[PDB]
Amino acid sequence: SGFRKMAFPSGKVEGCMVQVTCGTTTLNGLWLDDVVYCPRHVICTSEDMLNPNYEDLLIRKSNHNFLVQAGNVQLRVIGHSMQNCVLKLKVDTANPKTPKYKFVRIQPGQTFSVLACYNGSPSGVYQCAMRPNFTIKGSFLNGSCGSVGFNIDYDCVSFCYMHHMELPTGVHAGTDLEGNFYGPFVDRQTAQAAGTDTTITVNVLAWLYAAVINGDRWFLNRFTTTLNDFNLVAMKYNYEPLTQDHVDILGPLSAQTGIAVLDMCASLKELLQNGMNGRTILGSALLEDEFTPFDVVRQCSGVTFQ
Amino acid sequence: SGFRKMAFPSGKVEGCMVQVTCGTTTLNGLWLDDVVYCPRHVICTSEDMLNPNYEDLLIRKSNHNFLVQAGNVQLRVIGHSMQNCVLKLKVDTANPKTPKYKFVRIQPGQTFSVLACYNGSPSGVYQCAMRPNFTIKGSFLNGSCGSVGFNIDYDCVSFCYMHHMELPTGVHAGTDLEGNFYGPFVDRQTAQAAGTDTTITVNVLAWLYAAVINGDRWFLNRFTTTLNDFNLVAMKYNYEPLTQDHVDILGPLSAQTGIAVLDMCASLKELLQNGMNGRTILGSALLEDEFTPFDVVRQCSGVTFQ
Ligand SMILES: *[C@@](O)(c1nc2c(F)cccc2s1)[C@H](C[C@@H]1CCNC1=O)NC(=O)[C@@H]1[C@@H]2[C@H](CN1C(=O)[C@@H](NC(=O)C(F)(F)F)C(C)(C)C)C2(C)C
Ligand SMILES: *[C@@](O)(c1nc2c(F)cccc2s1)[C@H](C[C@@H]1CCNC1=O)NC(=O)[C@@H]1[C@@H]2[C@H](CN1C(=O)[C@@H](NC(=O)C(F)(F)F)C(C)(C)C)C2(C)C
Repeated sequence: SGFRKMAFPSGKVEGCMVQVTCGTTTLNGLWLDDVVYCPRHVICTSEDMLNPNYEDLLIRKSNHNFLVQAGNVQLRVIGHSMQNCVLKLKVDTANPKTPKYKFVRIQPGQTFSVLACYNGSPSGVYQCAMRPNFTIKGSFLNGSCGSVGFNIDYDCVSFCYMHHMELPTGVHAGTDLEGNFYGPFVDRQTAQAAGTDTTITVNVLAWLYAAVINGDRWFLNRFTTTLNDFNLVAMKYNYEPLTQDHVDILGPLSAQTGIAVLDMCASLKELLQNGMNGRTILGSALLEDEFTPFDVVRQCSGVTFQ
Repeated sequence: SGFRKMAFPSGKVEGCMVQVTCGTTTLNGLWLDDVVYCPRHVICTSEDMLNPNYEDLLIRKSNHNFLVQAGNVQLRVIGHSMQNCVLKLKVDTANPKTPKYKFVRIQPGQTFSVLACYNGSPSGVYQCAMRPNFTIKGSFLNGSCGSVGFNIDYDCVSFCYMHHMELPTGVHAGTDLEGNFYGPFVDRQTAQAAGTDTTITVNVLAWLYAAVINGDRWFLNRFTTTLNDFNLVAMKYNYEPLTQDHVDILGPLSAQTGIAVLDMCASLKELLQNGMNGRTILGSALLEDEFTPFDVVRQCSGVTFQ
């Protein structure tokens, strides 16, 4: 028992991190097989960042201008191209620690671990959600760019995020590994703000199931509700609509605890209308929405990797 | 900017995890050089656990009775001894992935990462505090025993915790790596409960500094206080006394933000007496006490390892 914000083991991803330098800009890169992936703004100076023309800056560079280091070792670059907001540097050495991997684009509400890095070295790991407004609530400093987010399935690392920038209110924005941004952000120092965020309703419900599994059951009431009535209430508290797919995805947890999803929905509705009245759930005073149904199952059933 | 519960990168520790089986009991072990460390209760049956005589169970075993596996590979045991509540199995193969390491015993209030494992494989990693009452607030299931907690300093892994048991209220208890328990717990299924816990005052103060660093400054008042007056108030809200050593340890953060420790103490005193009045600090509705001063600095200044 116990329930924590748990990150995936970071080892397989630690073995892929390198430092990429172009002039006086240094940031992190991800070395898979014989390719290094990093943010394209590695090619920018201080003066380039209001409105850079990346294609123009890139044509002016050749292979040798890119200093890639893996620990003590410099990797010789032998090719370079740009894909969306990412740069791919072909190198002459395949990374022997490359794990089985894929590139995926996640959906809003999905969680992943971030391996925060500086100078190609790891600072730490933490779990995050892709927010409905396409930001993440990260912890990133200058030099964190090229840090990645990922999920693990048995032996396979799915890379879903590469870090690029910080937006107003200290939230974060970045790309998939093909260099396409999550949300309408661009990689230039210009005025940009995330839209209003919302609560990821299905995740709140998954965490309420986790609470029942851990014996924290005071908020369960004796009612049910329809999906329609529930969704009218949720909408007023800035909660995402719950879809039938969300209901289906909650099925394992429902089946395990014996509590129908629509009954849990009646219990959440009461929480939203009445507040928690100074009580906690799993040690928390606020409803948490950064655990997915799958995150709850893996934690509570002891799913392992590697 | 941003502030998260960040765990150390787990790779160096992932490379040391193995599975130890003795009869039908399987749990996790830590393979450093040519020695495997695991909880001694690996030698127990179901019927042994109310009141086991470990020394008696152990004399009945020989080397070959211990099945140690590292992935696909079985490690041949060539010696065994017991140290306090830990078993040391000498094996014929040195772990080539052994990092530089030490065994340390931490003090109450200190944080560390836990690499939760089942069958010698990692489930996830999370940050924890050794509580004043010598429990940790973990997330552990059956089979998690032998999971370890650690800190990293540059390249050196300091192992401070090995997991043994779960106590009432779903908190956790375990040993240092010489097999001595934190707190007055014993490794037998008998009635045991942790004493009343308290809040780790110095950590709450470190997290308040983190909030100011991140621009969350609404709770700062215009007063100071003496250490004595502060400690009388803290005592009533079940906060640990703040010592002069705690004040000294907070010095970097104080110096960075420009806020004297005793002024931050005046601000915390107001929080304890008046509550937070429905506001959050760094997204939290409760005061957090599982970040140390060092955890705050490393996160906010981007300290890396490996
Ligand atoms: C990233 O680590 C790095 N970016 C550069 C760089 F452009 C040149 C040299 C070295 C580095 S490292 C960095 C991560 C940020 C810094 C603070 N927290 C982070 O997450 N990214 C940026 O600095 C980034 C790059 C230029 C401006 N950037 C921003 O993050 C800015 N944000 C925006 O302008 C906004 F998002 F639009 F709001 C900033 C600096 C926070 C104001 C570019 C987007 C290319
Ligand atoms: C641990 O993973 C394992 N212990 C055994 C074992 F003894 C025999 C075979 C296999 C395993 S695996 C396990 C971790 C626990 C289980 C639930 N959450 C955890 O953190 N430890 C125990 O089961 C442990 C061992 C016997 C009884 N144990 C307890 O944790 C019990 N607690 C207590 O009796 C109390 F702490 F005193 F309260 C239990 C099972 C939670 C009631 C012993 C202490 C040797």
